Amino acid sequence: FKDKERTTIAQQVKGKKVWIGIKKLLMLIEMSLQMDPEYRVRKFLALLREEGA
Amino acid sequence: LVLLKKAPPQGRKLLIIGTTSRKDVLQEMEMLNAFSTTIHVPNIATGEQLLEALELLGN
Repeated sequence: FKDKERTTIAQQVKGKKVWIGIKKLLMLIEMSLQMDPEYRVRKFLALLREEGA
Repeated sequence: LVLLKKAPPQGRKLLIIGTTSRKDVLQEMEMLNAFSTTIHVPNIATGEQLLEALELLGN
């Protein structure tokens, strides 16, 4: 994830509480990755919306 | 389910597909988390999809 995307996530995470694990996180970044660049982060986050809640 | 969480020797790669008509008892037996993702398949909800399917079949 390039720095721009790091920030792009980072704005709206800290207001939120995370319950996650690593071995899931790998698959998350992966399956989100295979979309085109704009979509990538949107998909990662949107999965986390339901997953981490 | 160990096989769902098992890896073959490195470099090799697979996908394993499953089916069922229920998720509820499987969540009860805690095999669902092993599955990386899910798909709800919906069921035919609309006469629209019905009648266009019948346009397709043409019977």
